Amino acid sequence: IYENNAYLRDGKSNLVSKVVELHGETYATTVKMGLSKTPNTATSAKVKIDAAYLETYNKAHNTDFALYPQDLVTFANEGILTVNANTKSAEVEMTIRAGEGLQEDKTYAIPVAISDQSSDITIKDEDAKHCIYLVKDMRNAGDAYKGEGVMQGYLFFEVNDVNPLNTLSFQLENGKLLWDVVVLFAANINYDAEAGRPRVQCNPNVQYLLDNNETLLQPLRRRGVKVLLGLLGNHDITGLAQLSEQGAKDFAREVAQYCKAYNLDGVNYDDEYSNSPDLSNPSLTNPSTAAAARLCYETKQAMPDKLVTVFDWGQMYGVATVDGVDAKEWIDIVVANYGSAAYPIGQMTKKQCSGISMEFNLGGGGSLSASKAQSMIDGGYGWFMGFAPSPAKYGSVFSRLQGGGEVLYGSNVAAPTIFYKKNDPTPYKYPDDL
Repeated sequence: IYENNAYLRDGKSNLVSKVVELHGETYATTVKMGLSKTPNTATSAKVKIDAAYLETYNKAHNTDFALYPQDLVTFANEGILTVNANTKSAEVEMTIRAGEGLQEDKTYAIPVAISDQSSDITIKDEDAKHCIYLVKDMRNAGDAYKGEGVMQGYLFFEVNDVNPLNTLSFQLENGKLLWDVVVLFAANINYDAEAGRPRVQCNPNVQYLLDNNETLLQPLRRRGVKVLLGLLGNHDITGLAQLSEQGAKDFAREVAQYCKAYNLDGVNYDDEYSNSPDLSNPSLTNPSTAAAARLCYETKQAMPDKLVTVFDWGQMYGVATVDGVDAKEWIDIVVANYGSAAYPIGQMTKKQCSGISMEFNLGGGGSLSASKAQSMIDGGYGWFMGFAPSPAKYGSVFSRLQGGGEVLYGSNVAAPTIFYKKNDPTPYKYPDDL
């Protein structure tokens, strides 16, 4: 009864690891110490930046984040945590100021530690002792940023056929880009017989985009769009919901390597098209939501600064804890089947969920109308999803985007004037050049 365990997390998000995107000169939050038992009148603690922990953290995650300039990070009240006995917690305000001279497209780290805690508090390990902020300066990349807390767009391109530069065809009347996140659908998981293990396998269209990311993908990222690699099953014994713990660790490492090598922003996992596993292979296991959750968790551990997202399909979603860590920490966005809204699990919120999914090629899932936009706002949803737009179908696609933008952003989606052909960086005139 006397063991009062403490741990640290970001107070606004309740995450122990929080990615912060700076769109202005300051970002304000709290650091919160949570307690497992009611404190007494003498309970006390402070927080401090723990620069030495960054080496330990980078080693644990095989990352290379630089330390955010400590002069830009300030705590109220000398970092002393104000204890709230009634809520088993203690908090202090922290402000992150945007700085000059720090390198573009680079994630910096603020490791924060509990310090000088009273002896009635137990800190089990170095994980509980710390939380971490992963900071990216986005001040120049605001075209996709439509405001703090607005609903955001999540778009899949079938890159076998359609150039993802067509993201730029979708703007509000004020020029803001509609689609905050785009997915290159899809690289595959497949069995490598010579290696006896699953691997990422890219068809020539996916591979061409990755090889040419500087001309066909990075222009999107310059304007604030997050570009994710889609992963999908592909008709062999391997699958995203049937890797063993070891297989998931190995596959997560490969996914993170792809996102680093090609300067991408994360992954979408879609459990479809796999066949039954060979249960004799140590990299595989019985297909299950538990195996899918393991892969998501291990992927987040390998790229904590990047998005781990799932299509709620097959066995990809539903288990809410891995190794004692809640899904809030390792599912950033979940999108659901056409005609449904996604739902949160664990301690996730609806801000991590799609409120609509629109199949732009086949027609299902409804429209982002004014009424639907307001319904999703009322429900607290964070995302609207679209799948497989193409210039040849822009008439239908944009008809399904009428009205919603005024509700979500105060600016309706504009008629398209530009489109891109497959593998071609040239902006063509829509519709004249079709």
